[PDB]
Amino acid sequence: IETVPVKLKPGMDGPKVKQWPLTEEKIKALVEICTEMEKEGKISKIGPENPYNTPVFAIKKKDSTKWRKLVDFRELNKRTQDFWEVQLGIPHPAGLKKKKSVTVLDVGDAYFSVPLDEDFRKYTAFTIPSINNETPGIRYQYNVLPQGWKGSPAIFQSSMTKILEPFKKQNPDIVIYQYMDDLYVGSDLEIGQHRTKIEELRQHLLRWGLTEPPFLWMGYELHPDKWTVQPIVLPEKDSWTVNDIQKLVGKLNWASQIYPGIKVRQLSKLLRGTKALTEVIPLTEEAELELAENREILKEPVHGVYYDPSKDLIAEIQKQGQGQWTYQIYQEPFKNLKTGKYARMRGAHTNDVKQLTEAVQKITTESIVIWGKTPKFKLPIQKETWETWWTEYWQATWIPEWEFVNTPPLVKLWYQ
Amino acid sequence: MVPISPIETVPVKLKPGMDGPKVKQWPLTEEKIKALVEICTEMEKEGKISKIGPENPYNTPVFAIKKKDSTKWRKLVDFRELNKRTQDFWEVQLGIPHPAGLKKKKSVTVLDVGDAYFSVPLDEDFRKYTAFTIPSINNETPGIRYQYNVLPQGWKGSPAIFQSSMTKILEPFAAQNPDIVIYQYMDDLYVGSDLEIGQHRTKIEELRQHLLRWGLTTPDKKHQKEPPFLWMGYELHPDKWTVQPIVLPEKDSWTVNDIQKLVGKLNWASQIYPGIKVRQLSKLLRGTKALTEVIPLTEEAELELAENREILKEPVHGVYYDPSKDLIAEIQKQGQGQWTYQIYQEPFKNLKTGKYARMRGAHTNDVKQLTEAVQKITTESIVIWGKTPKFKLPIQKETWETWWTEYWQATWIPEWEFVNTPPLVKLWYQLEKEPIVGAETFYVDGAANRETKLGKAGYVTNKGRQKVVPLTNTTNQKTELQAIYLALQDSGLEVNIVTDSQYALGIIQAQPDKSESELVNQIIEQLIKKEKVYLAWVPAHKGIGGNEQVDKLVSA
Ligand SMILES: C[N+]1(C)CCc2cc3c(cc2[C@H]1[C@@H]1OC(=O)c2c1ccc1c2OCO1)OCO3
Ligand SMILES: Cc1cc(/C=C/C#N)cc(C)c1Nc1ccnc(Nc2ccc(C#N)cc2)n1
Repeated sequence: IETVPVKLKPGMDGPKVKQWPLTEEKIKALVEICTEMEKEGKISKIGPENPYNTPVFAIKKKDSTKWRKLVDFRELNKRTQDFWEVQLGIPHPAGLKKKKSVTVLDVGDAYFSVPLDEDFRKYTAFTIPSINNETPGIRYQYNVLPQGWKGSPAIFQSSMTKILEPFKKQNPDIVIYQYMDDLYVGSDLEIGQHRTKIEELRQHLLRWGLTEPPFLWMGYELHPDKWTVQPIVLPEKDSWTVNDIQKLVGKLNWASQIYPGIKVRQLSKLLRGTKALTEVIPLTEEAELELAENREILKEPVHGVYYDPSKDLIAEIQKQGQGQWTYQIYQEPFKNLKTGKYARMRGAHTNDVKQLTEAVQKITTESIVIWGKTPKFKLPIQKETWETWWTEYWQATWIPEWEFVNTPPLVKLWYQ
Repeated sequence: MVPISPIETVPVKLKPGMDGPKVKQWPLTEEKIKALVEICTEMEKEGKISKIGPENPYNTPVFAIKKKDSTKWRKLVDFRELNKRTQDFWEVQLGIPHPAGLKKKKSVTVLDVGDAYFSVPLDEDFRKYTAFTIPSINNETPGIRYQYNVLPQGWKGSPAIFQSSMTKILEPFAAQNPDIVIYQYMDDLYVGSDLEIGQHRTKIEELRQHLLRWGLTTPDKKHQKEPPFLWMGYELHPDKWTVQPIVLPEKDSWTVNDIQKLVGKLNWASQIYPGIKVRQLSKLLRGTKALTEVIPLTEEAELELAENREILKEPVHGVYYDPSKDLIAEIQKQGQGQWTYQIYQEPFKNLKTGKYARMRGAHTNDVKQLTEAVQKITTESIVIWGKTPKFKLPIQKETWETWWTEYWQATWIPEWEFVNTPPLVKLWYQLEKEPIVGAETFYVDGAANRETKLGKAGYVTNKGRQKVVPLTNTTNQKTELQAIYLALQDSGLEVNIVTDSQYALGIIQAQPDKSESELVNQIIEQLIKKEKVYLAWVPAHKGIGGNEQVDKLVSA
């Protein structure tokens, strides 16, 4: 009811980010949504003395038929002060990634109950564009905590902690973690029991609300205890061709940057002659021993791997074909904190870009659960292709940072 | 008196840390002062400016300028300094409508709202920063001091504030009359509709009555302006549009400047004249910028220019957008990294045309450029029409499928159909996924000495075939490519090639069909002739044979 004073970081002005082009269906959706929000007092129209801007678009969340407004606050988020006044920060719960089931809730609607500092509102300006710029874009700013802004969970935190206390008190073993507009709720209960608890939890928010959210009802279920990782594995063969051995030596040379004691000397001697690539080459004793010794090394964890919360997480993705995608998350090269592989791209059979967009979202979710922040992506796609299309497939309420990889990595072969 | 609603002021600030302007008034002739005194007395009577006391410390210079072929003076206030100090505003005018996105109209009426502009009051707290001084005759009295009460012409905030104020005033009228469109440009309102003329005229009179609520009067005596309109370099007509006349000059010689202007006109023309080309002409402007330099036109530029003259020989027009119909975009390859397109709804009736040029870079291929053109057209179409057009592309469906499924990057183009109009985009080569049984295996290598620039490239094969060639003025990277080239040159229609060049793999895995490197082009030409090529990579210096042997032969 009283606003928390908020400021941008020293020597920084507000965001001035161009609105990207929106289709007719999305403009009509945003006009309908913003008219209602204005009526509810959540946003107000602004005049030309406000020069700031943040882009807006609209999405459909997974399994819903209603459009949701999504503001891309990435620039404002970078420019906004850090929030340590009341608390140093909520130690991320390491137990969350160990739970059998984690359900993700959209609790962003709760933020609209809190007014936003009057002096800060101008920096939340956004524009609903018109087709062909035929009419002036409709300009608004927020009067209340906006969805997608990093200050919202930070300011709302004391209110959230008070709302959830009886549930936490009644269910002390449940792990609850807030990230942006998301609430992550983990338990080790049988799913049926688990879902009822989730619904129990919803009732607290609803109850609190009425003292109506469009998306609280939904539930994204994760099972991080089942999340799967990718150690380095070598082929087991009875017959090795020159080509097979070349691939093996290549893979081992690469793996030797990750694991010190990997050796290729004896295997490499096999590739000494100048044999047809498809010719079968018997392994020497020395080579078999070296292969066996290498296999044993690869069963162990990588040395000197640690997470530093002061450093960026980096995520790389490779397209492997046939709907399959591999990825690695690291802070230091060759020191992977997580690796993985997807094949389950839902409804994206003839569309690579939709598959990649869905992979990015899944990886970001994993990242939030494990470390409580998003990685910077290296995407195997041309900028222009990504930037034309990703918003068509986006279903999350946050947006990570990304850069583009224009030269084919040789490494793709080694994660294949 | 009929009460009129006041216009709400937009609050205005100087930039943080900045104070208002304190600029010296220039001396003026006695004649100019008398002129300025008269004008300001008149402006003061009309309420635009007010005399101020000696307390105000700010000043902006004022000038009197002689209106050519007249004995009448005009006032000019030089707000350059105040403008540097004034906050940034939302500028609504940044994006102009593209004619191709407009809808046909039966009637478009123009209303002069020139009187309303000086009726927009200035934020009271900001007026002090607009102070100016009429010098006195002979400097024997204090100069006459004024400040503005309304948006001053030439001040940074006037266009945005004027436009936003008019929009807010017009909003209820537009909302409750969804059967007209209203567009503001400068001091005029344009009102279009499809109503029968009597009803359209009624709407105009109703708009005039609406505008009177804020005391903004318009001239009964109707505008001189009526369709067709000259606007932003276009001609707008009730049911078609075009660009203003494009006339390419005759010259015996061309300077840098002539050529920049030539390309500018062609670029402008290309939004409705199909097939315009500018590559060879633009190539002449490469790198050099003394505008007066005379550049001999290449034969290629002469050909391009002649082709453009033919394209431009008679008027071409676009039609307007019908939202009830699909949009269709068709693209053709023109050569030398150039692409051209048309967007239409009905056959032979373009809404607009345009072109796309290949991006700067080392290597490229036609499929990648076509893909880029599709994204460009898609984004342009979302801006202008709010939707993606259906594409008609000169690439077979099977070619696209093979391309995107095998390409190392994610890639996508939206709904499209093949159109069989040469030249077709095709894949010129496809590397094998597995080593080829029965094909000779060439182990290749090259190395160069970084000091002498001498090097060697060559191969050894499982058949005992071998070659080493000595090279001068070369580099490791070139010798690595030369070795692969030799293997392609000397092999049969099917070949396995084993290289340790990470550089060469990175190029070939990008699937170029053309390169800035002559050597890469020679390799591509060889690949095109083969039936099957498998390219295998191994790490250098690992005792890996064939490779190790050739390395020794080439590193000597
Ligand atoms: C910010 N407010 C106070 C509210 C809404 C609004 C929305 C705007 C705008 C100005 C304003 C101002 C204010 O509200 C008005 O209706 C208005 C405003 C300022 C100046 C005006 C106005 O109408 C005539 O001139 O420019 C274009 O979009
Ligand atoms: C952008 C614009 C410029 C001018 C005028 C600018 C100037 N000068 C006049 C109008 C009315 C508009 N606005 C819109 C909006 C939607 N359809 C149209 N169609 C349309 C406009 C003019 C003519 C004609 N003749 C025909 C159709 N115009």
